[PDB]
Amino acid sequence: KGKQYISDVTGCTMVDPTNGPLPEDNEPSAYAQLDCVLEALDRMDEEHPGLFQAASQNAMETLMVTTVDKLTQGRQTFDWTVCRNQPAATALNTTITSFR
Amino acid sequence: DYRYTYKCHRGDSKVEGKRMKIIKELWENTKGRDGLLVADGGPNIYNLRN
Amino acid sequence: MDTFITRNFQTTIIQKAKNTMAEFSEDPELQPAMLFNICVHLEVCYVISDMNFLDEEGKAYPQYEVIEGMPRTIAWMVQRSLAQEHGIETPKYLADLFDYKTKRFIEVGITKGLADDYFWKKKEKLGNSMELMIFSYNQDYSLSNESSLDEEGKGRVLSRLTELQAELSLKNLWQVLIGEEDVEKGIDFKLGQTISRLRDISVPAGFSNFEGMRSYIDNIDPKGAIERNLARMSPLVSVTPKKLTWEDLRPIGPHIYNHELPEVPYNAFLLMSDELGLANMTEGKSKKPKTLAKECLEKYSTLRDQTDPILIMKSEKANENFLWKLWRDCVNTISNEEMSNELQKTNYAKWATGDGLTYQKIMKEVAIDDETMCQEEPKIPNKCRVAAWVQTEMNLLSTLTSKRALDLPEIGPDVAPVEHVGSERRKYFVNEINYCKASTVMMKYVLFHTSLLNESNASMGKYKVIPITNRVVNEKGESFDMLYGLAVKGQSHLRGDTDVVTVVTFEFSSTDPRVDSGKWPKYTVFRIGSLFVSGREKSVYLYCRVNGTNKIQMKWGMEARRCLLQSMQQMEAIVEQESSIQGYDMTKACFKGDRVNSPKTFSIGTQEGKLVKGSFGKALRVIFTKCLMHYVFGNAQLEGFSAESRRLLLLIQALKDRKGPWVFDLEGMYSGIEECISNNPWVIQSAYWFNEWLGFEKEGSKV
Amino acid sequence: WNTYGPIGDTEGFERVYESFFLRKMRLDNATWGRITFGPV
Amino acid sequence: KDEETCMEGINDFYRTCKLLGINMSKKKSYCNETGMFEFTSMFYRDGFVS
Amino acid sequence: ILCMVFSQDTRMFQGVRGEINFLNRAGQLLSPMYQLQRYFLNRSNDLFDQWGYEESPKASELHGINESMNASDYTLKGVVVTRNVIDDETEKVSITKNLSLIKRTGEVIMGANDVSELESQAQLMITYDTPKMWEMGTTKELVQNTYQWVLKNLVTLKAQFLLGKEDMFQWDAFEAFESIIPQKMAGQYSGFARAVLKQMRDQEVMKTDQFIKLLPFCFSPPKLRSNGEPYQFLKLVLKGGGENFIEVRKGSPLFSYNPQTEVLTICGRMMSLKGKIEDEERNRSMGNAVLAGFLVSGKYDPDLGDFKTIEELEKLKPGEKANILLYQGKPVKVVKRKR
Amino acid sequence: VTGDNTKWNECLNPRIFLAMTERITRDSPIWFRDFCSIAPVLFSNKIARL
Repeated sequence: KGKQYISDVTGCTMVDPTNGPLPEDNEPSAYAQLDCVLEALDRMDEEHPGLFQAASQNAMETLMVTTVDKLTQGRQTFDWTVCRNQPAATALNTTITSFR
Repeated sequence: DYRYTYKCHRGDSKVEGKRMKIIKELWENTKGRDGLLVADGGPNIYNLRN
Repeated sequence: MDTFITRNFQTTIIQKAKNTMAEFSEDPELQPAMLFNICVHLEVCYVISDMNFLDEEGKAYPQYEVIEGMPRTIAWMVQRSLAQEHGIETPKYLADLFDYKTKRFIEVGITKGLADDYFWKKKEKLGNSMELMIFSYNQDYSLSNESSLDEEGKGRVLSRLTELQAELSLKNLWQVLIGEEDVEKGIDFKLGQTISRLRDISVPAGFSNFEGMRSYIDNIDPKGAIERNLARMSPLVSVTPKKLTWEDLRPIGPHIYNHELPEVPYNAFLLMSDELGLANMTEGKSKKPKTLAKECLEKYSTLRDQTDPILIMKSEKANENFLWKLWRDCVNTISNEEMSNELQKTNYAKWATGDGLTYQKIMKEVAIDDETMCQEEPKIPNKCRVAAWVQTEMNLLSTLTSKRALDLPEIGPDVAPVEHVGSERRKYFVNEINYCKASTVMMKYVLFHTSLLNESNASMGKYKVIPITNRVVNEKGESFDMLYGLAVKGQSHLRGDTDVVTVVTFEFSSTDPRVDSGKWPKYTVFRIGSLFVSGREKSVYLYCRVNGTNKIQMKWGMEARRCLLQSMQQMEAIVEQESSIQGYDMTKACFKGDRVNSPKTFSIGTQEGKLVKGSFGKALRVIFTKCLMHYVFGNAQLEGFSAESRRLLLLIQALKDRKGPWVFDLEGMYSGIEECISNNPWVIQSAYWFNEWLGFEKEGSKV
Repeated sequence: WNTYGPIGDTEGFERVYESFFLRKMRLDNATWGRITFGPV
Repeated sequence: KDEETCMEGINDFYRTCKLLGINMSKKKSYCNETGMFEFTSMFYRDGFVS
Repeated sequence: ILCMVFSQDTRMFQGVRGEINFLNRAGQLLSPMYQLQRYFLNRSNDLFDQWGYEESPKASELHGINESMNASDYTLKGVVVTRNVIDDETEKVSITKNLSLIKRTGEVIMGANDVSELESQAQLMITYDTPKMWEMGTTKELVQNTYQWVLKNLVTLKAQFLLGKEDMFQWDAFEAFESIIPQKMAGQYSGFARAVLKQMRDQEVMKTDQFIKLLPFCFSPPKLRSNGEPYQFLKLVLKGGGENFIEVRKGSPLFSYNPQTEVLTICGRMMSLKGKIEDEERNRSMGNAVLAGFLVSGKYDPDLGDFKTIEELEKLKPGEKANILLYQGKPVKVVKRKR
Repeated sequence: VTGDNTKWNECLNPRIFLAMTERITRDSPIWFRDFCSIAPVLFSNKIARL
């Protein structure tokens, strides 16, 4: 029941239910109003002052100090060069070689 | 499972194996039989506290 | 390094730096260079804010507010409050210091080279929204405003940093001193055209470009939106609360009581209650399975030399002649002298397991062109009624036999009271279920699956004969080597581990299948001979069955020994609950009984429709048998049924404890449960037992 | 090697792996007390 | 105050989470007096936990 | 907390929520005061909350304390701290059966329940002699101690055994050893041991190794079968399972014999039995002291058949000869006997 | 209530996650805001392989 359109980049069908009509039945619904989510986040921030700012600062600092090797700690990763499932280290190495 | 995998049964056991002959000889020649490692057919002493 | 950190700075500074840097969510040990940098920065800012003070009008005799060191949340809220009260823009980066006079936030930094470039690049990073002072180890200083710091502060900071620089090179630490810009090298992040377009087209309906969404999020005040959205929402969106009652609960899956449906077949891999081991007393030495099978058949030579089969029952599709010839080949291979257990008459083995009837794969193009190649419908599991043999299986597998098959290694001496409690629990458990037939069946299962997995080591394109053997010990101490039959495993040319390798198993038994025709619709059974136990002749049948399992199924069978730990954990949870009612352990009391307490008794089953009680040992045996059957009869239906019966049982418990449970969509739960009761014997019998127990609880709750 | 191999010198071994020996010593000098189950 | 108001609140929470896109499971959820419940395969019951 | 419990304050009584049915080591119900003591020692928050607080005194050195011993104005009623430390000579006291100290006038000063349960390991290798307490040690140590005791006084044991009375199966060492024997099989073990020892004594095949091995098991009352014939066993299992077993025919890790050097191995410890072994003992090797009512008559005869399990031995009839195996490569031929 | 969520990951929308990320990082450097936003936008265009 959301907005259906055609992506101008990948040329694929796209469905956007956000801010869509509210459900009239108990069936599962993906229509999440943006205003309600924003209000809930506002309530959380007000209840926990200085929480979002501190968390974002810590995340950005960790990102600044982190290294690419961290990506190797993970399960099977989809390698695009061969289009299969390969270990994280092999996928990272192949992507790096292609980038080079 | 460890003893089965490594063929390191107790030195005083009656099992037979290629490694078990040397294990039995070491068990016979050793005085501190409580100090031998499990891998050498010694007695296991692991428990919750350790 | 760390020694220098703890020697050159006061404990308070070190602790503040450590606890402020540990928020990075990373190991603080392997990377202490930034710890030194942060400690030096903390010292510098502390010194900067200890000499100048203000007054009611601003007399210089504080002026500097310290933001760093304090928790990031408290620091951020304090900075926001200061910005709001002073009516100034809030810097996007947490300023390390604020000034009361200039009414501006300020930042400090420490470098090793000239400070001019560091100041310029920091200005580029933060623009002109924040002032800065910077000092360098090589006696360089930079201030955005010359009226910020006095001579005394600059001189003291310079002396401290120069002393630190001089001392670092004394212990070979200046060499490994990392700079300051490294932790903030990445500050430039420009999005490309494609990613910008993807972001723009990924906004909720109502926005044209992501700039609009960002402005809407950063500007609009959505307070009260939830109430407005809920007010107009249709009333039909309601959970429909409904208070639960005893009468609301009803039997689950009544179709299992429908006599029209067929009985549930016996689909377990190995016979459990009908097994028949050809006992052969041995000293206790370990021998290869082939030699053990050869000796066992030699002892019972009459069965080995049987060549005329008296067919008793036949499967719907299997061919009795092929199976019998394959069994004859297997026994011939077992009775020969070659060390290998490899079949040499591959004819009947190949033609008996339907290994030549597999379809041939052709190129996809031909299939696309062809019109007769169509996808086949899924053979959904049939629907079957209650099978009477599962009750007998549960009854018999929980009995105590005359032999045990468990010999676990030793453990170190117990000292702590918890170790003593655990050892007592283990003693009681093993004593109770040492001789239980379920333990022997479990050991046979795990050993057979282990042998099957091992045989797949290097032989994959060849047929392998494997005897279903077991090592058992009796009360008197003499140990036997039982042979329960043979099984020939075929080839798996494909290297995949989830690929079925057909194996056909011939297991001995002493039960005539004609008694329960519905128990064996999938088995081909012969009659080989007759054994004598007390001078009385008892027949011996050979149940031959084809089966298909993959390497992962072999691993599952090998892990099937976890039923011991599962049952022990269940018993330990029961004991822990009993002890939690009290404040002291309840193990011996609930097993043997103390002066204050009495031997706990559990409701085991039914006798002529009446409840029957039993010792905790019987409950432990029933728990072990239930766990073993759950593992053996495990399929997606069983796990789903258990997962949903969890919720049903929890609701029943809430009803029992007078907690007034409420259910929103009860029929949804019932449908979810009944979706899994199709053909699994264990699931059907569990549903039957659940219905019986629910009836008992209903009739017993009225008292 | 564990049976008839050359006998080396293990002096100072405890120093190298001192943390494990400290843990073992702490465990040995323990004074176990009572065991109390859930509150309920 | 009374279970009726508690269930009114539960209904309001259900509607609210619906507004946020979170869909509560009516076919796998139940309500009972506080003191006994479950949370991520961990049953809590008047202090005891399994 | 102990002060609350001892003061018998009604609030302490009202501060109990759970059951207080605590048991002691002996399994006897604790006295109510000690029951409350233990409950509140394990449960401190409940009593502290139930007691109620009050304002602390205004004296300089007097201040309150919270539940976690934190100084605060709200203090437990009637409880205060003080920096004016109070300062901290022997007599004789009588004792009674229940290990309770009673003063001269009769008041109880120290009971048996005041012993702290703080278990620990002594810093010095203490030694004890009495066998009544050997049970505290592990099963292997108990076996080693009882067999050492049997061996050291072996002369007295043999002298009393030759008399044929029953007072020699009730020594304190045997009572200590009985503990590690499983209860269910203890009767059968004792019956079999007594039967085999009696058979050995009647017809002179007295073997020191078998006598030492099977003496301790003879304590427990005999438990014979309905036929009146003693049970038969191949190995006698002890508590702890696994290694804790004594082989009746060849030898076990807990007990082994080397007749070539005449060396006895008990739990990995080696001893010499010189002077306690007869010259003719070796010749009567093993076959006359492994089963009840059976004696050796020949050697391995494949014609008679393979080795017979205990199941067939027990159902055998007198005057019939069978074959048994001691250990790998040493079979023997035996015959049932009425005596 | 021991609630459970049906189709939890089949109902949550990447656009809502983008909105949450934007709201959380409302006071943060623009480059970090873009860095955080790059993930939700990538997910909002995900293509599944069959």
